[PDB]
Amino acid sequence: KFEQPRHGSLGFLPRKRASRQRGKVKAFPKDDASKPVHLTAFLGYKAGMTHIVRDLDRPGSKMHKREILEAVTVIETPPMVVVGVVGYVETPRGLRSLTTVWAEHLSEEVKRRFYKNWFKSKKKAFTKYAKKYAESTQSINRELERIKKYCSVVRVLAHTQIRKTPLAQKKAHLMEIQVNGGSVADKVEWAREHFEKTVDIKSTFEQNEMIDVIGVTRGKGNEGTTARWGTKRLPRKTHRGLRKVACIGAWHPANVQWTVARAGNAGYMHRTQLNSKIYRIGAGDDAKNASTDFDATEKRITPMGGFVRYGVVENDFVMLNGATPGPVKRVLTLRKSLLTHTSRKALEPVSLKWIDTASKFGHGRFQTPAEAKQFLGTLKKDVA
Amino acid sequence: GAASGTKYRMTLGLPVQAIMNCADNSGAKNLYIVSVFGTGARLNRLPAASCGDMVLATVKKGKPDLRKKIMPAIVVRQRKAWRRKDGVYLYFEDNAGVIVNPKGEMKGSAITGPVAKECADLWPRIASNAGTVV
Amino acid sequence: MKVEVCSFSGSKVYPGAGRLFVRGDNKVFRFVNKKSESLFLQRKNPRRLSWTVLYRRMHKKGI
RNA sequence: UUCGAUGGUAGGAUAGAGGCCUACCAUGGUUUUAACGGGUAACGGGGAAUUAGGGUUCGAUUCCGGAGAGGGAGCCUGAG
RNA sequence: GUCGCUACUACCGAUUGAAUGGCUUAGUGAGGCCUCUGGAUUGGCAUUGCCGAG
RNA sequence: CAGAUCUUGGUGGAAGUAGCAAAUAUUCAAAUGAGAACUUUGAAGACUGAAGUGGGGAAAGGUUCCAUGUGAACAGCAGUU
RNA sequence: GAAGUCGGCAAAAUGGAUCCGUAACUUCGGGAUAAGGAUUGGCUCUAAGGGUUGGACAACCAACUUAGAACU
RNA sequence: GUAGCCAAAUGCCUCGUCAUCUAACUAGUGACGCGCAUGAAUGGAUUAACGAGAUUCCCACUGUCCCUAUCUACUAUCUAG
RNA sequence: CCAAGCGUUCAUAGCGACGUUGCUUUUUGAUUCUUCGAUGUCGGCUCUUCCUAUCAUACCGAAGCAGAAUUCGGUAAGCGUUGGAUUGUUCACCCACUAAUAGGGAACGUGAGCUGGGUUUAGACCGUCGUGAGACAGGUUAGUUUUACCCUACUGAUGAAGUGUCGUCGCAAUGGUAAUUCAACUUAGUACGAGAGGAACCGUUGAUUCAGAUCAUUGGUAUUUGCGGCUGCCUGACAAGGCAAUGCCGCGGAGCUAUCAUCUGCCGGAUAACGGCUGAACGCCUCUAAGCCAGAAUCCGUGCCAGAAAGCGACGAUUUUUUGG
RNA sequence: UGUGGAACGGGGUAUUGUAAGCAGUAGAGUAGCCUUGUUGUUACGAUCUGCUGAGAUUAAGCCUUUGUUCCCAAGAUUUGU
Repeated sequence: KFEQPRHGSLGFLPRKRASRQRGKVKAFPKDDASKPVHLTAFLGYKAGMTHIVRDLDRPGSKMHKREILEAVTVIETPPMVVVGVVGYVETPRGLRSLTTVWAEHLSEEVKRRFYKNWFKSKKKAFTKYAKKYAESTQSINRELERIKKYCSVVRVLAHTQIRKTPLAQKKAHLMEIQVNGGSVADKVEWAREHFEKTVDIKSTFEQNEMIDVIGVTRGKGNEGTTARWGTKRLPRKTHRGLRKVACIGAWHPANVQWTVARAGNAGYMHRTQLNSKIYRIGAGDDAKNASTDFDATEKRITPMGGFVRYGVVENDFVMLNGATPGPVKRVLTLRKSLLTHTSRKALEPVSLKWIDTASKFGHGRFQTPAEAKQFLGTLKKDVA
Repeated sequence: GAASGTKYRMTLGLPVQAIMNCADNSGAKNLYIVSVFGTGARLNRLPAASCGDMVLATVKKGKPDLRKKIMPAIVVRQRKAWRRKDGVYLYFEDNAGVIVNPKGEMKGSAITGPVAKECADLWPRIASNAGTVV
Repeated sequence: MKVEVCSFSGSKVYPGAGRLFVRGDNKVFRFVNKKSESLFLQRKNPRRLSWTVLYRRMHKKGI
């Protein structure tokens, strides 16, 4: 007796390590042939977290027309490079890839993806493909026409520009992004003109848009049932430990059931968090990335001393509200929402009033080096 | 329940068996929290209250007439810090409450010490007898 | 968007920084961090602690 | 009798004497002739009532003295 | 005298008894006074810092 | 003889598994040696802290005492000790 | 702040010394360190409490305590 | 069954009746006694002090708990034997 | 099931005797078929799953102005069913909250999971009985809770290739799945209603429980032995250090972590009860016989988690003038 | 052998709280020495003040670096339609 809800959710099983790291899109948004051709996904890198202050526009709320403080996550999103197109035909056994067409020239970043030791390799990855592309230019057109004639789903191959990111990893992340819009012919044509071309973050997503964040969570290693499933700690008198489940099963069935909490892996799992609102899409070529209409100080989106364990964000970035799966510097997937949003919270425009740029390496109290200079005056090493 | 509308979530700091001070001139010196109104069902979880809650309490030290009986009370101060919606963490120097009726009208007439803003908005009768707010 | 001043160290307090303590004598104190709050609870004197702006103002540090 | 209760020395403060206060030195001072404590439904006296004498009761109240301006505490002006 | 029966008084009285006023216990402590600083301004010195009131 | 929780002897799976975690703590260089984490020397860092991990005895043991050599068995790792 | 648990199990809290103060009950011996309070460092001083010894005294040598004060 | 004593470590009925504490106790204590089946050196009653005896309550205090979290050393792990 | 009846008045609104037909039994009892070369034995804690004989939540029907309240009534077990004083207890009774504090099974679920409060017969006291040793439709006190390193199950972690090799990007058969409830306000003083009174669809703002993440802020943690402070001893003194099994104290970045902090948590089809349409049978009527809609928190899907290690697809390069191909 | 890596150094960001040394009579005061001072020298003295927002640490899971010095142009195994 004394009923209580079960510990944990059976939908997130098995609690094993994810087989991937990038984070894949399990379902792209439903295609519409009326809206123009556009992308449905993007890749970025989690630079860190900060907090903002903004006026809450929500009639009927207690804090209506009053400032609120909210935590946000910054994801660096430099433009991605489209290097290929993949067509999928709708078979009675699912979606099947028919053929893949690549660009004539591929960068070193994307070419590193096909190798474990690129430096020791002979750098022969698309040499014959480029030769076929330059020989007479009929096979590429034939394959593109095949994708146009057949196939119902078109996905472009795009890779991140990790070179202009402070990450030590030189290998770029490659991903298939489904192309939604009118007609397969326009999708293939759009891919063809975008070969060896960069797609920016603001062309894919816009301000106040609700998106989904897909990524692998922070690794936690092995963990007991107390922290893996949130079970009750056993009394202090418990012999042979107290951080376990007292009863893991009953007689008949003479087996341990799959619904009983057990110790094991507790982290590094694939997740997709829904309904993340875009608070700001900032560019990498302006000095007012973190400046608002109520704070005219020319400052960029970077804490004092740089982002902790990440560096300096000099590219385009997003300011999704709340938290996102995965640790800092992990690659995250941004996907268009599969649902329709009509609530006040979803449709409320966001106008930031202040963005914190103080150091996250401690109890920072200065937003900018100029503010630190004015407050502290002259120091011993400062004057001499 | 049904004080002036809705109150934002606040950090609970006054569970059952907590003895807080009495911040009115009803004649009671402390309030011993017996139960908290609005508490749901959860195994082993002790009901707890924040500022502006509508706990039931008994008088442990005070007038014998006020002792040995249950009475509604509203929590006005708590030691545990809670976060406002504007990202401000605040707390008081003591845990204090005031004896009220089920409708929320204070049995006393004057409130000594500051009163939390959330309690003031929720219960207008408390705000009238209160002095400074926050 | 206002910026407060710490009641102990005198440092500028941006929103979402430190804590707020309201005393029984209806006085409001804003502490920039736990160090300032702990020293206040320990009854340390800001005019005595060398790193506080009140000490610097009293002693005319920096001219 | 500590954080001054008894006396001595010195000093400070007071308009002035003074354990009024301060530092030191001795343990002293009152008391069954009632010290100390408690109640007073106690401001005190000239005086009033009863009237053999002796006594008993009262005095908030036209005069004298004391304290007070809800309760203590502190101070300026001013000879006060 | 006993029990039976009625109104009333006082004591003890568990309830670790409560509450009004005084005597203390430890901390905190407004305000005036004295005292150390303190220096908006004035103040004899185009001229300068010195007595300073403050 | 197939049994008797049979007798004696030998040998298995468990298995290169449980385990070899009380008593704070070792490090550098040199010598010997085929071989050095355990031998010796020097240096450094520590502990027992006089009711001691010090110096002696009673009972008990019986050569374990000393010198010179050995490293087959033991010193649950090693060994030049 | 015991709401845990059969049960304050375990842990925490108290703790030395000096100065105040200490109830019911009692076999008058105790209870009692009842309970309940305050102080404690460093430095510089002050006062008092004892030994032999050169012509009312006396320059040493050889000594440890107690109490108090200022400053920090 | 006298003096005493009691739902007592002794009462089945029983969670006896009344009072007290708690917001609430079948607990505890204080009273009552047709006491199944208390009782006077098979000792009755009371008793200061004492008790690593048993029971109830209060203050201080605290991860016992709300509700768990963090840190250190030795294991568990891997390796050589 | 039958209906004598009660139900100002109507046999079944609803109760409903006497009988009768059944289901269950966690009440002990009955027998002795298994176990005495050995199945650890109550309660409590923890944890998972299953049933409906449904307490609440969802949608319906029955009467009466409405609004409450009743049949919980018809489907429905998807999702919840609490905190305390007491009982060792099962049960049961009180204090409150809550939408509700519903009932059971799983060797009367769960001791190589815990505890040992019950039993716990060794020590000891009492009551009754016995001459006695000793006995109990009894009370009380103190009394060792062993072992997994084996197989399987479960939780996590590697892993060979004949079907070319090594990589990149993928599909998804299958298995699992998740959200839940409440308050206030606008509807609205509106429908209704002689009167007082008084809803509902929807929408908005919040909140409870649960689930998955994260560390911007706040709190906690200290071997950052990072900085500073303190005691005893030691290095002749200062300085700088060491020991005191982490010497102690204050702060303390980074990390971890908190329903002590923050973020997020959909809609499509098919239905159950039930309500209708065209419509016969049974020349009419009637949801049903054929057929068509509507319709529950129901079922299955979208989405979410894993990815068959013997399911599959597309793409890339193929031991270099030595050798292999 | 490359927008290569490493070890240091610098800068930034953070933690603590003002380093050692010198000087000052600031210092509660205490003893000697002198022409005898409204700054008398000298000796001891918890502490205080100024150089000093100083000093120390700062990746070990912080950021940055056109600074300095080195290093890598190797070895072994497997794999064929």
